[PDB]
Amino acid sequence: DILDLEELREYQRRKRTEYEGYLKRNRLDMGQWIRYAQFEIEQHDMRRARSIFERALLVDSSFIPLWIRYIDAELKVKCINHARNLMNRAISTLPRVDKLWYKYLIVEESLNNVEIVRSLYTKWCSLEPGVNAWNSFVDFEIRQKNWNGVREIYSKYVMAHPQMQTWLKWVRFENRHGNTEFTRSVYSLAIDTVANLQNLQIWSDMEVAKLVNSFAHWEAAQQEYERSSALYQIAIEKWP
Amino acid sequence: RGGISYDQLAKLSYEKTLRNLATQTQNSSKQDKVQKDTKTGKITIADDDKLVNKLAVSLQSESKKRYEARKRQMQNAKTLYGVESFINDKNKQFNEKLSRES
Amino acid sequence: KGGVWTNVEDQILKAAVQKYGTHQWSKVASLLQKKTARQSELRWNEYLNPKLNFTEFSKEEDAQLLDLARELPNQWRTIADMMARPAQVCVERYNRLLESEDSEDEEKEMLAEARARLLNTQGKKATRKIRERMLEESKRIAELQKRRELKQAGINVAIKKPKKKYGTDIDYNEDIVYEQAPMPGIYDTSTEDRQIKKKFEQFERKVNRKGL
Amino acid sequence: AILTDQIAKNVKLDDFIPKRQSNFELSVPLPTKAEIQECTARTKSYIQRLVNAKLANSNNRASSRYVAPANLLLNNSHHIEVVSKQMDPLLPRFVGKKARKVVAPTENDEVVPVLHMDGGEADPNEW
Amino acid sequence: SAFVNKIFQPEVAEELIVNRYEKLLSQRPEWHAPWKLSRVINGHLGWVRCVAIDPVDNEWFITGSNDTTMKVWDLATGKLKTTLAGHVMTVRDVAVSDRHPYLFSVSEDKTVKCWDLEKNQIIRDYYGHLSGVRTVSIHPTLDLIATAGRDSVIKLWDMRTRIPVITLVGHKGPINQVQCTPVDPQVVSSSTDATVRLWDVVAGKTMKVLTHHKRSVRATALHPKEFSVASACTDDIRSWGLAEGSLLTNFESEKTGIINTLSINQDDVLFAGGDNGVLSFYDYKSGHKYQSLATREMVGSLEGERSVLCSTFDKTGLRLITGEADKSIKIWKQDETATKESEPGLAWNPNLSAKRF
Amino acid sequence: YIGNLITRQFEGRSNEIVKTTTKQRLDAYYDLELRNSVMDDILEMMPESIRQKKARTILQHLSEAWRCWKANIPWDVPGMPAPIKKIIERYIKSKADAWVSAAHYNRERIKRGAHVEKTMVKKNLGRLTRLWIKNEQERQRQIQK
Amino acid sequence: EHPYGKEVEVLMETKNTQSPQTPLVEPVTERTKLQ
Amino acid sequence: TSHRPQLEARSGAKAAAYTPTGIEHARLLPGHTTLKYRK
Amino acid sequence: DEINEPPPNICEQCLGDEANIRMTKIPQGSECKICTLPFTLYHFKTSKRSNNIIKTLICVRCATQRNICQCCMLDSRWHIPIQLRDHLI
Ligand SMILES: [Zn+2]
Ligand SMILES: [Zn+2]
Repeated sequence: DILDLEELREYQRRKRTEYEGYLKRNRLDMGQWIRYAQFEIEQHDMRRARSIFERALLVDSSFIPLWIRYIDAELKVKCINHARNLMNRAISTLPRVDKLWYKYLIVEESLNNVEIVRSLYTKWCSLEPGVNAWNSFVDFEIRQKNWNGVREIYSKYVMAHPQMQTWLKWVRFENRHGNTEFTRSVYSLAIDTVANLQNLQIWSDMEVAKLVNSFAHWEAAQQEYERSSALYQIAIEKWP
Repeated sequence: RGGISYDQLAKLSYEKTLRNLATQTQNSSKQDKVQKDTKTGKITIADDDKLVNKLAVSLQSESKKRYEARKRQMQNAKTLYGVESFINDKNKQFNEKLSRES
Repeated sequence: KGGVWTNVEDQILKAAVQKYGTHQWSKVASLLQKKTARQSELRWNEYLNPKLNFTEFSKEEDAQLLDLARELPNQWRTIADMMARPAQVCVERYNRLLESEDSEDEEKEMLAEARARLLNTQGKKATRKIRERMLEESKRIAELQKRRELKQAGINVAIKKPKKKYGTDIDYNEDIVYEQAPMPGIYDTSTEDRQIKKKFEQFERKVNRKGL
Repeated sequence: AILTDQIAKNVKLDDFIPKRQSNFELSVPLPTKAEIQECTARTKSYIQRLVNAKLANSNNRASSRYVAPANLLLNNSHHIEVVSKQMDPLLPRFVGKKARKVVAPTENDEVVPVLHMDGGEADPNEW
Repeated sequence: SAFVNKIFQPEVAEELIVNRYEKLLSQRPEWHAPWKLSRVINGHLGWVRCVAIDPVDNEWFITGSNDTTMKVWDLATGKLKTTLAGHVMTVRDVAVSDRHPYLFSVSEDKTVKCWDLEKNQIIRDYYGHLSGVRTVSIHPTLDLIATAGRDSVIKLWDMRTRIPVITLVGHKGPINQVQCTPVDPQVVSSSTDATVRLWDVVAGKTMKVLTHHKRSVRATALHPKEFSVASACTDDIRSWGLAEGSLLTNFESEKTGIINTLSINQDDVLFAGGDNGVLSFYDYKSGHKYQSLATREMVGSLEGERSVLCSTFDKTGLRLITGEADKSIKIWKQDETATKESEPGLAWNPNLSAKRF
Repeated sequence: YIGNLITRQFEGRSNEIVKTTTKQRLDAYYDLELRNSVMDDILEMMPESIRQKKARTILQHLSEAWRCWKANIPWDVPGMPAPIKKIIERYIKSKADAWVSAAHYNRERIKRGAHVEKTMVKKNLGRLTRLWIKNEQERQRQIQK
Repeated sequence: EHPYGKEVEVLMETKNTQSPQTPLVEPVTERTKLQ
Repeated sequence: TSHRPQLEARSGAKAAAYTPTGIEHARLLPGHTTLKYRK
Repeated sequence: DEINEPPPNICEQCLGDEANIRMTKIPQGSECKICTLPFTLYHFKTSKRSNNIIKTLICVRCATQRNICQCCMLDSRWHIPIQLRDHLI
């Protein structure tokens, strides 16, 4: 084992000559890059350890385990502002990749920075990424109890994914809380938009039947059978 | 059946870390800013010294658990199979790969 | 001189094909003393192949065989492919089916030689690289303990650097090698830079004293 | 909403969306004849100055066949004539010129957003 | 409608998924007449890898191939004029000059050669590519050529002095296709790093990097009018507006899989030859796939042989010469006496499920 | 000549020596371009998640298919994905067209006596004996069918 | 008999119909010479 | 080992930063110094 | 860029007191002291009858990155050495 600093200085030269030799022959082999970048973290020289990950990103910046390991290397040494810059370059280079967005979130979740995940989610849901992002963004506000904020999301979420399983998710939100004045307002908005946008042909016959039935069976539980009954006539006439 | 795509597995591992973060807040309950520079465009965020240690220790501990789970999986992988003749560990490792293909 | 096959040589040949493959028969005969690469190929393709068909004769098989030997008279390599069977077995049963109408002392040393040759896979270049790497570390271990024993006497002698092979050879210990600094970030890593430098300088102070 | 801009500034939604989808008759004009000539005469003058650099620097004597002073310094405090030295035809011209090899750093000031679309992603074990 | 803007009150009123979708149904694509096979030419000993047309007077086309030889075919009768040997590996791209009687051809043997078509001999060879060269493009009105290949660089060659004048260094993979336009950006390139670059050849740097494709951008094609390029990855074809680098339109290429070639017509017909043999014709200004054909290989060949490798239109634009892997050259005629009625093509039906638009 | 000799003394030789193709290294450069074309077409048929490991294993089926072709052994991998088996057979036939046509071309040179290398006479003998048996084995199956 | 369905002309070409020295582009000779 | 397939080709990015040598090749000697233009 | 190159960074006190200075340009003169890579050697004399040739020792890129002159390698403003400059800041 290493005794003094001069034996350490000769130990570090032998490994760094070795690893830089295999990376000179193989620019590729991302696993070889990380094992030499992990070596420099063990030597407690983070200036070198940042450099190998930066050099490895110049070879293959689309390799996701390389991004996560360099982010985790900045987090394990408590360099939080080095990680914020790094995850910012992660999501600005590869905005499609879901892992890089969830990595930004659960670190700022871990720091209880609720205004930074909210600013992050507003940007991420502006690029129209998919239903996994929005559903984790409506689950974020339920944690924060922001009931007025999560109602603003479903206003935008039905405009990004116009389909009944996003509209019926919003009425499963409102009927979970029992607010009757808010639920039929969503129900009135959902059935008018099918009528307003009839010519676009984006809701199928089986798909509009889920909206009419879930409207009617809710009105049956609200003891107003005459509204349950009349909407069946307008829907059959509106769609014969 | 199928494998899990990298969008779902990112979501599921996101939810597991939220549940684990929720129980850390539950256990911390039971046991008891942004300033932008004028000179530069650089931005400064006030943080507690806790929850940065707690994130770093958690990332280290998860790395320990996954390392030892794979290490124990290494132990089982070289102690289970002994039927086919081999030459080294890498032979049995490659012929486990051919058994996985069947 | 034409030998018969012992069960020892039978097992060496099966393990040889398992490693070398079916087309390298001079590789197989190298393990197998007293036997020819032709003889090794002939046995595996007539006897030892587990794909071959050494079993009982259903009455479909006997009717098919007497059909084929009547339609293709005396063409046994053809018939054995139509029957998907070995050929002299197919003759042996056709000989029998018509008779229905009636009115270690040395070997283990070869096996010890075969057991070692199958389990040594490297060649000249890899075994030599192993030897040079073990001898290089042995020279390294020698020079370090030299320096420690001189340090026992108090007289300090530094480790010599490796000699440059070519002109622009890089001392990787000397400098940050190809310093690709990270892109300038907005979140202001200023307190973090101070704490790593203090922690890295603290780490270098620990190595001089306690020795890692 | 304390830092609304400073997350992923280089990527916008407008880069994803097509432009002919709003009107199929959007006019992308061809370059005008006065515009190709301003670009040709700039390109041809730049490349002819490059070919003359390669031919003059070659040691072949038969390459002049096929082919800036008084600059200001110190905020024009000193007018300085720039002249050339008459080279010895036997000494090697370009004394600092060797065949040496250089690795080059990459200048990365801005990140290029890799603008794919989202996600038809279901797949069995067929591949 | 106005209901969406008064209730779901937007900040842009275009960036909704509905307001984009209703404008696609509000517009109809131009009708184009369908295409049919007219002549099959069997002359090569290997695959046909590249086809170039005579840019002046339109008499002949030339097909470099996998049997290392370029053959010159008459366009009208289909007969064989001459054979140009002189590469030792497969000819990958062929370009004929309009201002010159010069024929430029690259191959996988690292060679870029010029050909005096008044003499049919190799003159003026070029040197410097580290690996095999894949494409040629002759600059209009500058006397350059642009070659690129597996070296991830674009060498801009002076014709007369044979000098690698400008090397454009930006890519990360082998370059599949290169184009030359008369104004900035004067070189358009596509490589296997899923990028399309727009080059400023005087500075030697990229004006705009187009990172929109997912996989290797195998083929681009310049529009003869309206100043745009269309690039084809392994399923998505995207038309690009040069001088801004703007994504003009996103085509309806679904399950096309590996497009081996593109060619754009004067009449806004975009061809997309795929490796699966399925060749499809699109409306250029809209993106509507209005015809999808499949080819027949030969009397006997493999099922992989049904693949279009290279394609061009002639100068009139009414003919489509495609070279395929079955050692054949197929000429595709857009049939006359078809109307908007009785030959509508495929129906214009955009969807929300595909996020293409 | 001496001007290149003296400038090589004062400056050293250039590091950018790009070797042209030659008769010496035509079979080697043919394979480097054939392996890149197969590695491209398979990596584009892949849906996702393919790395330098998975691209490395698939190119060995290309080599195994060419050895089965020369042996006239049917190359059938159980569990092979049918688009990828379609790609490899497309290029094995592509290499086979060059392999056979070079055997016809060099045979005509040996009869004329027109400067064939001593190695190539042994190589052309080795190519025709595979073509003769492959024509022989095919003639055996046409009688059998 | 022949594939592709009789609208398609299939032709197999194994010999050149031009001389190799025939110029593929005719040379521009403006002034008439009598030498 | 020691006999390997290429994972990638030698890029022209590396030769672009090198300093030139200016050695005189026989095939870069001046020849066909006049271009022919089409009518 | 070999045909587009910056003008040389030289001090005022290197040039001295005279108005017009005849400077000699050699396009690939010596190699840099710092980067060991060739550059355009400028050299000149203060007066016509001087006896000391003042050469540019470093290239313009090494002179820009340090913000020093090419001849005496002092800082362009403040005219101090680099080691004293980085100690005052
Ligand atoms: Zn310098
Ligand atoms: Zn000075």
